[PDB]
Amino acid sequence: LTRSEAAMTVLSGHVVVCIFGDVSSALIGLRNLVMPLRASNFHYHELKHIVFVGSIEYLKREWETLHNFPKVSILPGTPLSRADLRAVNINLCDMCVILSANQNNIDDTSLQDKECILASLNIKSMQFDTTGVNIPIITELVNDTNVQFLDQDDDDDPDTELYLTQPFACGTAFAVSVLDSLMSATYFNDNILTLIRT
Amino acid sequence: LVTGGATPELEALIAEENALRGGYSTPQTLANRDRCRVAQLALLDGPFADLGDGGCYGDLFCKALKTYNMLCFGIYRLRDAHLSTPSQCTKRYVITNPPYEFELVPTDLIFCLMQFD
Amino acid sequence: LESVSNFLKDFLHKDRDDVNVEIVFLHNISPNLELEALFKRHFTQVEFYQGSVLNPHDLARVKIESADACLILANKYCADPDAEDASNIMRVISIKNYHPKIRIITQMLQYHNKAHLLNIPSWNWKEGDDAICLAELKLGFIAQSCLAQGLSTMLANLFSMRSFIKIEEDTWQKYYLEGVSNEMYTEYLSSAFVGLSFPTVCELCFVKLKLLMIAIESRILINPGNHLKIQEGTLGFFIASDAKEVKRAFFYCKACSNVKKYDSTGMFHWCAPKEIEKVI
Ligand SMILES: [Ca+2]
Ligand SMILES: [Ca+2]
Ligand SMILES: [Mg+2]
Repeated sequence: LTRSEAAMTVLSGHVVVCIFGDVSSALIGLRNLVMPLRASNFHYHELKHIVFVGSIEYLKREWETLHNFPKVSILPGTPLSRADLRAVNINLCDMCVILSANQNNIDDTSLQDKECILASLNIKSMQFDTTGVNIPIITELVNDTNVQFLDQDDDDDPDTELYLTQPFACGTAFAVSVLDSLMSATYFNDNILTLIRT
Repeated sequence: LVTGGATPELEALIAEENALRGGYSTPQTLANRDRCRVAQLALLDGPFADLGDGGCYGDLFCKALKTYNMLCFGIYRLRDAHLSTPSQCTKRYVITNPPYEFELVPTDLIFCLMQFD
Repeated sequence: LESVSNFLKDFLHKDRDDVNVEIVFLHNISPNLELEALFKRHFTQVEFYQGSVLNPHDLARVKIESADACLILANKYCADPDAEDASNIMRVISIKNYHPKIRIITQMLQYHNKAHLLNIPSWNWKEGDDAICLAELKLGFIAQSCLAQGLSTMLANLFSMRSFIKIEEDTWQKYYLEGVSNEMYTEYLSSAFVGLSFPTVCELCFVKLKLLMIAIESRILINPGNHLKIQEGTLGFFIASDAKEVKRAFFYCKACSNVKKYDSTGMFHWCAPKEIEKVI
């Protein structure tokens, strides 16, 4: 797509995916996110549309595994562009998903989730003819201590565990560090990994 | 003063769309042009030029303000103009807010804010 | 050492009035012996506490919930302007997250990063959040030197606090320093000047009070016309030697056609988007 066709194509109940890709960034593997939405125990009229916003270079470095799926679209823009997020009907989606690929290349532990946090704040600071705070949003963070910047009404404490933090308790944030108990669970009960996988 | 106006309307437009968008002419648009513009003017010709050698900055400030709705915050004076001997150097320097008693020389430039027509 | 030394010279200058605002520094590096000596030379006005601005515990330690404002200095000479802007953005995010209602003054190297920052939900420019963009202000000052050469020097010298310096030599430097001794101030002006024209109060203030007015508080009006009458309770943007002189402005009572030519706001010229080869 581009600005024109994105704005005139009415979208509602869709999934908006915000990608901070780069030509040197690692491959996220968006196949694994698309396939559960595309599963066949949903009727075809019930399939939520998917649109990806991000660097066109990174989209043409991953599209080679996403061309057999329906209801998908690309918009070659910036996840932080207010014009793009307005053109994509962000206020009418069933989810916005924010992912970053530049997480391992840099080693600062401060700027790893800066783009995701800024995008989340920009989406929550939007005025619609309702505010942007009620939008359904999920973001993936590399550092668990960065979850304190996602919300402002909640009380922040570095000692507080991620599972106990308000944005995680609400399903607004997700980090790969919560999966570490799957080693122990899998070992004790060999069927649990397949029950979860299915 | 520095960006030639950036009112909250323009700061919203550049935050939402990140480009200047062209507008059709309106009476409010033609009213928004009235704001002063910074200027230099010469002291060797025009209505101010009777402030030749030995004039007072207070006289110039007063007549400019009284008659042209114009006032000066400084003189762009030639570096060597305070010397007795002629020099080929054309370099000047900023004198800010000088006394009413401050002395003019005919080769000078004046910083001021001027009206719109 | 140089950043704090320059900041304290301008904040604590004798040309301001008798302000007793305490300065509290928050930094995660232990100060070297020369910074500790600089803080000892300011022992009653400066306190330092070692911590990270990203830590809510440290923010509570420096009592940022009751501070009048928070100032965020930036590394202008950094190797990576993008990295510096990102770090400053993170600092602003952390401070606003701890306390949304804190006045934040920060330096921003670029203008797109400034646009990125102003989307923060707690970022309120009306309340007093000022992002001083260095590239923007410097390019604006250079452009004003294209309308009148020397105006970048004229503007820059109005902010730096400077005392009068005088020497016996007859040199261009004496006159230049005498001009440099003045800064731009702001204060409320006497009821004795309400009901008069702006040119009239300017020619009155000029040498009787020894004060020059550039503007007044339809709010911010640069050099008003002769048709504007001074509102009761207004403030004047004076240029003066110091703050204790502009007190006179208060303390006085007769002590003698479909063409899109412009932008949407009507403030800049505009044209259709030209191709790059057209203008090459
Ligand atoms: Ca929080
Ligand atoms: Ca001074
Ligand atoms: Mg103390």
